[PDB]
Amino acid sequence: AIHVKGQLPNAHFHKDWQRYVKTWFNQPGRKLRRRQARQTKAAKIAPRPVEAIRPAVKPPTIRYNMKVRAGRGFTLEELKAAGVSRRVASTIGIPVDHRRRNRSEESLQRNVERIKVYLAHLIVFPRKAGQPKKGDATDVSGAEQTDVAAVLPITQEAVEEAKPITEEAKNFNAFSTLSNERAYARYAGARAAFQKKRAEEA
Amino acid sequence: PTHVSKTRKLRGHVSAGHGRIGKHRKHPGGRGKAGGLQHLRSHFDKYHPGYFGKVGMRRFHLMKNPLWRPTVNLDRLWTLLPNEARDKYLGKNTEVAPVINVLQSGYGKVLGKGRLPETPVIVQTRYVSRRAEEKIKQAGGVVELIA
Amino acid sequence: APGLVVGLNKGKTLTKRQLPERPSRRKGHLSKRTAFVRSIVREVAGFAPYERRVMELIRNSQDKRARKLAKKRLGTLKRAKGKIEELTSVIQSSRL
RNA sequence: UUGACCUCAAAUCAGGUAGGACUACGCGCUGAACUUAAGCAUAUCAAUAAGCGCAGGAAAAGAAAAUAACCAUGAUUCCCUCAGUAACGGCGAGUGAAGCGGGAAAAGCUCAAAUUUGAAAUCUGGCAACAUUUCUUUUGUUGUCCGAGUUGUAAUUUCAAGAAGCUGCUUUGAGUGUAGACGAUCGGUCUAAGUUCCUUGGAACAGGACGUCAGAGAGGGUGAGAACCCCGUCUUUGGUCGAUUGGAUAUGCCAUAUAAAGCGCUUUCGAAGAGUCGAGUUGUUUGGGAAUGCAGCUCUAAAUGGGUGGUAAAUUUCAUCUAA
RNA sequence: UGAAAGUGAAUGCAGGUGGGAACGCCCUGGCGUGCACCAUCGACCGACCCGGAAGUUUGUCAAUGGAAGGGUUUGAGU
Repeated sequence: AIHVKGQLPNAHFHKDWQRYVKTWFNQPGRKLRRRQARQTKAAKIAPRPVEAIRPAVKPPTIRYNMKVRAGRGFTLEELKAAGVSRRVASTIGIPVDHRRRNRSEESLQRNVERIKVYLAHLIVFPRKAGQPKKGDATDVSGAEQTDVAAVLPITQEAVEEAKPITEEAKNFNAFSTLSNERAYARYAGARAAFQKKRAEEA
Repeated sequence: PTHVSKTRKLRGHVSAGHGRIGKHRKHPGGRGKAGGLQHLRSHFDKYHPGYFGKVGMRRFHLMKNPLWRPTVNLDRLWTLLPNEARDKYLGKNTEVAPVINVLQSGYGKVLGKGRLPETPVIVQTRYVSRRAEEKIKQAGGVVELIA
Repeated sequence: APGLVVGLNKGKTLTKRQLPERPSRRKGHLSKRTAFVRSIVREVAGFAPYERRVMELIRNSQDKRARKLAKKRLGTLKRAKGKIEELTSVIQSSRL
């Protein structure tokens, strides 16, 4: 039994696990299958890009909010600011995320510029060859299947370079402010209860 | 390899390394950690103290994401900069001081272990310990708290 | 506290925006047509037996036990109180 | 007495459809015990085996009554990670997820609730025409009668909004031939070089000479180890002569855009799913702990209302989503 | 490190003492120097038991805050 040096065992192997073992011998076969499908799709949908353009969003947590990643689609407000109709966007390959919204002008301007670059670099073939109408390319001979990642990647905010040390920064106590603000937040409710109770008594 | 194993050296010896008196039976002591308070108590209470019983309060739906706060010490702050920045700023008096955003490096607090050179430097961080910021201030630097 | 991680108004300070109203958040608003139809259905159907009991108890001014009866019927105090104002408005309209 | 309508029958009525098998994978229902706990009853085995029902080439799930508490994210599914973690456990044996993050793949939408009311504009079936074909086997269009339908079939709207209004620009076929080109597709067809000598042997496909081919020296066959005897192999993701398809083109014809639609601002209105949510209780389940789901029974709302914010309750705010 | 809220590792050459590897030096020993290791004495960080100085705003008297210093106790620490 247990008489040897090391951890106490924890092997969750009391069910019939051998029936449900999963091996990965098809790992290269799955990898090759995905590529052939990927190459089939690219040839089927050419000249338009294989992967649609995605917005740049911020992950929702203190652990990841300092990074910039790709979202699902551009919000209705962003499209309206960029001048793209909601119906047209899905036709020319701009995903539309109705659920998302822009709480900050920083994110709105980020994605609005993103759409504007996409529109400037976009070549739209006429529905009937030879008659361009409104948004429509007059010359489509030079169209080629490129990558949106090459045209326009998701760029993280640049790390701020050196800046001078001000006197208002010199006379600033970081640790004291942190502890004071933590205590201020902690007793915010008790202070309000005291103030209201004193007010009714008065 | 099986050609350098011990089952290849017990071919011919009857009991196969397990003895003639006690023998190699299935589970003479139980299966797993069973018996840690009755007959395995000598092993458990000598080599794994604390194993039985409850300690502390019970927290529901713990998420480690809002508790994420890796720490960096003071002596690793200058290592967080590129070598070109270090060669430009260490030991040379410049009107502009470098900014070391520890959040980008992946830390949530600046701790105070170690020393710093005599060059002012701006430390942008979420948290800072009491004497870590005191050492930075006495070294000429400043701590700017970010969100 | 702003732009400080800790504090009361913690978090990075950005140029805030006015979010357009969601049509899905308009739900719960009493429409003119919905109000009119419910008035007709109330006038055609009437009141439930427990609604009659609560109304009678409130008329007798035993409001505390009327609330207890309503909570035991509906299931929550929130719903019990809501029925109390609904039936209180009904009786005042009837007396007027 | 005739009729009308409702309801309910009958027919070897006209035309259809269901069963049964397979069940590796898929959706449920039902449901153990051996076993582990060194005994054993909770637990575990296991939401397993057996039993039952129902599908597809996948199924299921899926465009939030979703997370979160951020600088917020954004249908579902799967993978790695969270994580053997939070939690659950005679807190014993043992069990045990989720948010974020990275990736594979990405695609959105449809109704009910609205007076078409200056016109049921909708639909099945019979009959008669035309037409089309993986197809004399398929699939329809038009006309016209009977019928269904006002106890509501079309258009219109789906919360991401929208509808009514208001001026002002932009946009448009559910088409049908033809011709050739460019691709794809299963398939008939075509393929370089020793069997030259000597020895051994029943047999040369062996050994030894002399050579050849090679984008072919994979493999098989042939009387013993054959690149050169034969089928093949490489050329080939191709030539060929026959086929089927795809998206463009190059045109011809029918297209009644009086129309239909996107956008723009509105001092405006804005219908949003009920024995359902929810509550109590009882079983069963979960990692879900003063209940995570499901089900029975009892009680049963609402209208800025109702869900969810993972410690019961009351009140008050704040986010978030919009169920039946 | 604590159950947590939370705090979060230099008096010193990153410290003394004893033994020490290797080297140097001197006439077998002696002197200097001490790696790794253990005995050990102290410092630092956290918990615990005290102790209440700034500062903060909010109740200033108070609320909040928790530095100095004290333990010679504690940790799977520096």
